[PDB]
Amino acid sequence: QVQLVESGGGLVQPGGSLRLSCAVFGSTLDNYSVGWFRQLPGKEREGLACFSRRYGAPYYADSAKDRFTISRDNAKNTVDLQLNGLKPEDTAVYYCATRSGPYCTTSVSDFDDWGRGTQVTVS
Amino acid sequence: NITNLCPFGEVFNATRFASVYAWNRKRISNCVADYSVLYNSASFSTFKCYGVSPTKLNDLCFTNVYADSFVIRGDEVRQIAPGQTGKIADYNYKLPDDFTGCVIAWNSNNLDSKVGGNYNYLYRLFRKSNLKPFERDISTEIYQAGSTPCNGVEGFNCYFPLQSYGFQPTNGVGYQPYRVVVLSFELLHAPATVCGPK
Ligand SMILES: *[C@@H]1O[C@H](CO)[C@@H](O)[C@H](O)[C@H]1NC(C)=O
Repeated sequence: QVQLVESGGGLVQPGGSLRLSCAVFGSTLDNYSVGWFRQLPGKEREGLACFSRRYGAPYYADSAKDRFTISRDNAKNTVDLQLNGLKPEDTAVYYCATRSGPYCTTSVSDFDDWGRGTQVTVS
Repeated sequence: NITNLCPFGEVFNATRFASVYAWNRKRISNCVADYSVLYNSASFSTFKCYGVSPTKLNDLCFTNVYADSFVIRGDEVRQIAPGQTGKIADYNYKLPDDFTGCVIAWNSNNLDSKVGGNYNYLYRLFRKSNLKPFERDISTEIYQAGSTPCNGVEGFNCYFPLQSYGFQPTNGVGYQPYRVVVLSFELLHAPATVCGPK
């Protein structure tokens, strides 16, 4: 039932910022946590950041230091990932994922619902 | 069934531990945990539970267990509890008011302090706002303490936000390193995966 939609991907120029949003449809509970992952060409998925909806709490992985922000827009009701200084090396599939309860992690195997992923390509 | 022995050794006997601002978390699941054996596996200076009695843990089943670990100074262990305030609870690691779990700590002077000072363990000293519960902030943006904007450069009133503990062996115990492990016991409407021996 739960379906996840990523919004904001595609073709971007180096230097600008990227805003991806994650929209969650059909959740059976409101107490869940939203993770953002990327998958670079020829590598494993890696977690960037997670947001605990109950505690309103961002959780950053070591890899997301100083460029990524994760937040919630209570108007759009999305969990948003902002990447600030786009480089070509940022080119990847970005996914959002959910898990039940308020405990964030940035580990792939702790999440059970995924979006389809969205291609971000930096010019 | 679940049949693996919960891997507490992985977290309790890690030879390196995180700086508190960069606290680690491991989800534990799908395993059998013996919390009495754990308690008598070493000598903890602190073993304090919230929302559960320590004497019952082996009778309960949880959906998941999470283990957050890090090093702080002795005097700050009191800050790892719901409802506390101070530099650690405010800027580095914050428990929620509804926390359910155990806080476990022990004095790690023999391991974590170095003659003329271990400077590798850090804490966040300056921040524009207090953490939300279980927030993990690893940024290193220069903090503006005065009227003058920092432009990302250490300067007068512009401070690198992390300070090194510098643990030395001859410190008073207040100012000796403690290892900490916080075990959160989660219950969701879903099949239990972490049980006691019975
Ligand atoms: C590792 O931790 C376990 C408890 O989790 C303890 O029994 C064991 O003795 C520890 N390490 C050593 C040095 O054996």
